Amino acid sequence: SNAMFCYQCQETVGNKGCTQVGVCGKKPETAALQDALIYVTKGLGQIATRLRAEGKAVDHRIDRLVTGNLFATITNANFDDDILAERVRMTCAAKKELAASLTDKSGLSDAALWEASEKSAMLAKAGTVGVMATTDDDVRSLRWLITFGLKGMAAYAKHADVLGKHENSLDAFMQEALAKTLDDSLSVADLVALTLETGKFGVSAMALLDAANTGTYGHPEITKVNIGVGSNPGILISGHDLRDLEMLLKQTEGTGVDVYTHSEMLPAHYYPAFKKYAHFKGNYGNAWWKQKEEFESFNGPVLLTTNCLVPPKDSYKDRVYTTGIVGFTGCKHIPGEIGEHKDFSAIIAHAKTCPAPTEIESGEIIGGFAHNQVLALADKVIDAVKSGAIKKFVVMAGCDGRAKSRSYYTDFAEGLPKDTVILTAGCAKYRYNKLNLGDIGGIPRVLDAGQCNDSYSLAVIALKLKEVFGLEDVNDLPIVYNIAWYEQKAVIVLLALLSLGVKNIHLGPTLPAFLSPNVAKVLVEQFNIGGITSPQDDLKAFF
Ligand code: SF4
Repeated sequence: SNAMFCYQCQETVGNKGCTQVGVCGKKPETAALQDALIYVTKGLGQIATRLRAEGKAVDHRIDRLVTGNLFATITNANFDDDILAERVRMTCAAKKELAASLTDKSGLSDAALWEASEKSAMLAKAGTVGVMATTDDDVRSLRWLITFGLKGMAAYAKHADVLGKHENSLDAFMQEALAKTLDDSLSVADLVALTLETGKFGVSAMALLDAANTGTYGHPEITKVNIGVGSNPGILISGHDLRDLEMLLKQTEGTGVDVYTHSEMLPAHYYPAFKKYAHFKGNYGNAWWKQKEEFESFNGPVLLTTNCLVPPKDSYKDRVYTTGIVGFTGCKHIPGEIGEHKDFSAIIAHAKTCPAPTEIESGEIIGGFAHNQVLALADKVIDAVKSGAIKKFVVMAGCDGRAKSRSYYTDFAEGLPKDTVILTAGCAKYRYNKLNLGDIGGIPRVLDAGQCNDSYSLAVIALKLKEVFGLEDVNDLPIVYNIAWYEQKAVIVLLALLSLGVKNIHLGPTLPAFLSPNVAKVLVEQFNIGGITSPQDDLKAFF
């Protein structure tokens, strides 16, 4: 008997499932608490959906509980059992109160009705409500594909909410879709439909977050980002939340403490508002998975605004600070998941007692090619395609990870002919954004649109090109998709692209373990999804 079962990320054991301990470090009781939390969140979703159908209000506090719950269970987000158990209690309390408001309680699921306050009872329940609770391979596969897409959607929705933007249709959809994943009456056809609908609301969530980010901090613009370091004490901010950065920059003004970004905070440099803080230094290091080395050499405190946090080495654990829904037992936490004032005074004081960062590399990288910036360059991009200067774009967006096989993405990028342009977003970029790939007529051969959510900009750009060229099908553009995935945000990006009609996506370095043979067949037959082989073979075959 397995102590746990989790298969939601690319690194799952054997591309089958983590059954003893997660490759990410997630322990079985942590995994169990997350399974219980997801179950009661789906129950809450049913109750909220039923209230809306009865014409009754559902407060936005409930929406926030749902998004925080989903995000807390995303890969590398929260390993803190005390926090996870308390989210289970809060969810049980909330859904019991909401159910009291229903006129008709008929048909409420066990997830809607079940509750526990004792951790032991949560762990026992978890054992019978995990992935394996669904017997049927295709229904199971689609339920979990949808659930994972919803987690990614919720993450993006939550960042938009932190910045003051929320849409009732989006929160209502997430809650309804969660509930549908426990409805045994839905057919495989119903669940394939729901998968595509999930992709559509993925686009909606990304659009909302794009509007929130750009509306608050300006549209990204071309930017040179220093990757070397200064000589002052610093704080390294990681994850994705731009509001946390704004507060940190404001509070470090005049202190003598510099602020550096890491992994998915790199794109903050591209926003005009952040360029007005003189102590906002560069981007330090590479993608999340190198952090045991890079957080050590940074020397100063590190703030995780979201995933990915890897279980920290004892050498720097005392200077790791979590915030939002991030957690790790024994790491200091700065409270807040709604963009409210956060007091960074302790992290600033801590930074002053640490050495300045140890430099890993020097120079700069260029980015800021999000939708406004690229549409401003559209005529020139179009002219370069028409003249043959740009023969192909390769979308290499997505999420990086530890696997040795990901050398493929570096080698593929290096081996591309010099008449191609790489479009990127998300930490997948680190496999090739430190190479020297040049330019085509002044256009850099790597165009970084931003965070994984800024894959939205890549879709907007592709749709603009489709319009200008007068094409009937987006797939007739000279674009190859060679996307790397790791966790559930990458999953929603993939579903979003499928909902937009993008075919021929090459996904890697492996295909998700949660795709059953029949579900994978639908994706191949209707969307021509494929995987990777060697970089040299694919450099021939993909073109
Ligand atoms: S999040 Fe990934 S590595 Fe961690 S337990 Fe789940 S499948 Fe395994």
